[PDB]
Amino acid sequence: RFKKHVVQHEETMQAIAQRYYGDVSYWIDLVEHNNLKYPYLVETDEEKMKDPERLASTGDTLIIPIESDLTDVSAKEINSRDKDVLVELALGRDLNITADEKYFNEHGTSDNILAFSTNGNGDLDTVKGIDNMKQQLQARLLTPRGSLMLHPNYGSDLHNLFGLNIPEQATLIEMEVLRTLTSDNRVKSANLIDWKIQGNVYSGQFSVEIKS
Amino acid sequence: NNFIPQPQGLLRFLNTSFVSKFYTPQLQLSELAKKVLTNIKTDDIPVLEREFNDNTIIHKANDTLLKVQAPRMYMILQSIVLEAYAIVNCFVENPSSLKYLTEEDVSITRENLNYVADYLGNYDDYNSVVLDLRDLDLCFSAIELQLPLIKKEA
Amino acid sequence: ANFLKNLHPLLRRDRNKKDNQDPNFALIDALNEEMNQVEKDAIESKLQSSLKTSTSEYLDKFGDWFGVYRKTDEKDDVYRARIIKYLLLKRGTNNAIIDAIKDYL
Amino acid sequence: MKTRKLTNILSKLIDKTMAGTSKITDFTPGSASRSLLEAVSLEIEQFYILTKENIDWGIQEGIIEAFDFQKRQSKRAYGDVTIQFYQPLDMRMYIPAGTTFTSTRQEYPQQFETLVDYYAEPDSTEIVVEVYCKETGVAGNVPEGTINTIASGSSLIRSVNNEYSFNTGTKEESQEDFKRRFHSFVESRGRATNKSVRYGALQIPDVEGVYVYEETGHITVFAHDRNGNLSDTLKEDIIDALQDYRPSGIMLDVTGVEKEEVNVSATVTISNKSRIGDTLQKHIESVIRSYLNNLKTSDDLIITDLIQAIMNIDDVLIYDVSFDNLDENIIVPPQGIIRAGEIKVELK
Amino acid sequence: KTRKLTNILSKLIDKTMAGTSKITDFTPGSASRSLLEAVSLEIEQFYILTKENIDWGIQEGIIEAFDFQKRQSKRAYGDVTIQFYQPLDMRMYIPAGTTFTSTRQEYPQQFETLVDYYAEPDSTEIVVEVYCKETGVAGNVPEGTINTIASGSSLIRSVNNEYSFNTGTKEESQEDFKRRFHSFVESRGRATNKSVRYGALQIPDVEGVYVYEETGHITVFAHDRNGNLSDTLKEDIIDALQDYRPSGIMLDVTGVEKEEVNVSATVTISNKSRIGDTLQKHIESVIRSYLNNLKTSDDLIITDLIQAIMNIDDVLIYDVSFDNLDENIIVPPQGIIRAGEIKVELK
Repeated sequence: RFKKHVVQHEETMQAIAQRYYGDVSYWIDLVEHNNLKYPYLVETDEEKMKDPERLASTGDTLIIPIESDLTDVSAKEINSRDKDVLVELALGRDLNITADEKYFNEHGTSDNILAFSTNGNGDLDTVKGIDNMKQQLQARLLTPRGSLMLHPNYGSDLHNLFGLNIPEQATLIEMEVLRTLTSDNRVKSANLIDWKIQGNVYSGQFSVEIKS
Repeated sequence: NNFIPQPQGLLRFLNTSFVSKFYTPQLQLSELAKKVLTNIKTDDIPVLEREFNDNTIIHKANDTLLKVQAPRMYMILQSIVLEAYAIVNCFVENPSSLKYLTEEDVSITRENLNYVADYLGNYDDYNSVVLDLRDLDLCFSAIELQLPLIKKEA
Repeated sequence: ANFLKNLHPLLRRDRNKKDNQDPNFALIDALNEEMNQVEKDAIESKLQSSLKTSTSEYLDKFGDWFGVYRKTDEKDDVYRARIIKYLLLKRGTNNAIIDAIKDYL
Repeated sequence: MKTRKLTNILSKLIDKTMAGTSKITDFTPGSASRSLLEAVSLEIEQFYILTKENIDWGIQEGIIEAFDFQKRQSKRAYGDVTIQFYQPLDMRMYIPAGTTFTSTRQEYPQQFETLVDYYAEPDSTEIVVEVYCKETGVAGNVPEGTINTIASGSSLIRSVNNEYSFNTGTKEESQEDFKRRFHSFVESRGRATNKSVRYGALQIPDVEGVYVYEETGHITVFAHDRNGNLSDTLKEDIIDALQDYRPSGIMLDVTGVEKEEVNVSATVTISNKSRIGDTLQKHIESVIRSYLNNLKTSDDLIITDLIQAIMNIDDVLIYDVSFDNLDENIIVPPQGIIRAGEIKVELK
Repeated sequence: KTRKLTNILSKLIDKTMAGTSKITDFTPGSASRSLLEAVSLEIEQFYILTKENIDWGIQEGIIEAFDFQKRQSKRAYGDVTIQFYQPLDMRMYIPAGTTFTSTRQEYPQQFETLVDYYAEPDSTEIVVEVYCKETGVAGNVPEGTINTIASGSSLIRSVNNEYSFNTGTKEESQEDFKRRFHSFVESRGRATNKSVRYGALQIPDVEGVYVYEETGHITVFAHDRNGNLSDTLKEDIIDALQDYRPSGIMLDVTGVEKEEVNVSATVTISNKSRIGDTLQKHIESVIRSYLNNLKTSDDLIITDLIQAIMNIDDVLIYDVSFDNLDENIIVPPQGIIRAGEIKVELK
């Protein structure tokens, strides 16, 4: 895992390692992760134009490992070249099945609702990054608790919670949604920020803390 | 060779117009195969005075008439075993043989493995060998992804 | 065995009438056809698994097991009957040895 | 029910998949759909192969079950040893069954034990007893002069040694052997036939070689173990078990075995002019010995069979073989058996 | 060898105390201690700079002299031109980091502008350099693909790239860099058998070349082209091999001949019930395939033929013999064995 950062005006590479990891001494290993040539951070972009991929300048992103992966040579090699592909790999890659986004939001808690799609040309669509995490939360919420053919106790009792719209039913629904969202270890916490009623319609929203 | 001996049958096997719709070979000897093969050819190697494990893939190839029916494809199998044999030796002993194998050398072995696997499918005498080689076809791909990474680690 | 049963409930299980081309269903139909064809082979292997109905390679295997070698240009129907007769060979008595002349005539 | 190789399956699968749309036709190795379909076709190929193998195993098992002709299990190794006393004996001393014999050599730690008692006659000086190996397989085939000690008190015994090698220690019978045995069993259902008496006398597990000689009014049976020595207990067991296949109106006798001796001299031109030392010659002599000793009474020495056996070595090494003495096939008499005598091998 | 922060700072402290008597306080916060720490940090950075330079040198710097090129995963870039409806009347701004998205749906490639550009007051067209986001060969795009800009404007009409992106680059391992160098050095060998063989194989339509060496003459013959050699190829390869032949040694090139063998073998089978047309056909096919696959100048030893024909099945075959083959047949160096007529009798 890693933290994101950006190059500030005339910040030296010594200064970053000292602020995040404490000891300045660690900058030496920290430059290999960002694959930098000797002018590790340089102010001017027309100087980055010298050989763009092997440098960082003012306004560019940087990668900051956690201290345990700082010394790992494999983490060094991977972070050297992958660069922005970090987030995608770290959140993982999967087949996209939100083909009919307008449609699956008309019949949730019913089956047969999702389907493969095609993007690009001649290849099934795929999803990655934060979109993948959303899609997976979405599918997990719209699936009943014991309906996947292996590893059951997956999904929700959202199909079971339909009731007289009195507030206790609404707190129950809130708690089920929060449990469902907090099931995945990748997510830190969820919390409600609004619940709202319109006769026979529930509405509400939840904030979820995704790890960096 | 430096640490332990090897079976007599494997030493004897190793010293020495069909087309697929998906594959074509090229008969490159890998750099590590090139120098390990000379040692096998020379007598400077320990060897055992008895043989066991008759279920190995080597005896399977020997039992079938693949030598006389298709000596081309018999040759390719020897090449597959030569690369596959060497990359087993370096991890268990003599690490100094590293930085003499590249992902391109390991990649083309799958090309040659599947180019022979289609041919083997045309005669269901060789099913026992077919079954074996398919298991190794996924084994090499893992080594190709990790070989550039392992080399930097070591 | 039923690939359209026995699966993730959300993957749609019959084609979209709404538009012409549905890759999802094309994939599911191809896979279902392949594994149905596999099932049909595995059911069809009942006849091959018994000497009374084994044919082609499996009957030659049976005949090699019993030792009775297939004659050149011999059909399975007569080859099975030959095997059955040879397994129940009747020889050792003078009448049986004479009666064995039918196989040497 | 037939094989279908991976690429055949994969092609049929993609061909079906492309029906009804044209937003899929891109199957480079990097594509994920290709990888999934390759994996499915790999699994279907393995399924077909395992199905065919399991069918063969089912056929074999039904053949077992129908006629109750179970495959021979692991066969014990046994032979003879010589006990040597310090002096000729003073009393009718006795060895009990289940006395242990062990070889002092570290490379053959396998033990041996006796099964029937023996009494040593007074004023005798040596005695030959039979020992059976606890372990079963290849490890019982120890070389000559391997069993040195009796692993006990050995107060009146000086040393123990064996003059002959153990050859009866064998591994489990392969499929081919079982098929050969079963084809003789199927052909042996009619009694009063030589091929029937073959199975008749081969039914004992210990017997390996067996031959039957016939004449106008008498039948004779010649059989032996892998070592090549008939025993009285084996003859008795043969007589007891063979009653159900013996001809009614014709006498039968089970006896008669002789070791025919021949000296083999061959000339081998190795392709490599280097590495033509007597070490490889020792290996070649040991292979020739193992080949010749493996024959039985019913087999006969053939030049071409010997050539095949010795040329099992890779033809790149050995380029030519010739015999200086052997120029015609030798016909073994029915009672005798051909085996290696003193062998001499040289380069040129 | 490189020394760390601590050693340099400690040497500076010790030398200051040895020289200077004025200075005695070195708490964290002294202007003098942090002056020394700044000096030490810059020295350590220069040490790491030399370390990286030495690493590059040992890795590829000695080899750079020789005729080879190194690749460093440089992302693809190429000139791109933009057009407007009318000439401008203002100095329009073009920020760094501007994204030029692919117009084709099938191409997910994207590109970004590293440096800012300022349109002229009245120029109707301007060309800028754009670098791809994705490294490797995947960043290559055909001509006439980049025709959309994320930061669109009313004045902007369309975008096009006349020249294709050729600067796509992929980096291999040190072994791949070293192997081509080894192959080039090895290829410079001459006046040897292996070098002559390589130099013959360099020209196309040369395969399975065989070399025969003698103190007197050197003779080379091959069956490269469909089993035959043509006169024109002989003339061409004679001229090529002049650079490879040894000085003062004669060189000769000739064709390849074949010797068809006639054999009528007999095979005894233990179980005569097994015999059939298919069995003898298969035996004849195995024999003819074995006799066809013979190496150049390979003597037809009867012993190997016996081994080969008997190894079909040891239980099946009991005895074998050849009616019309007396001993082993010796062949010249230029001769190759072929199957003329084969017949197999079953006994």
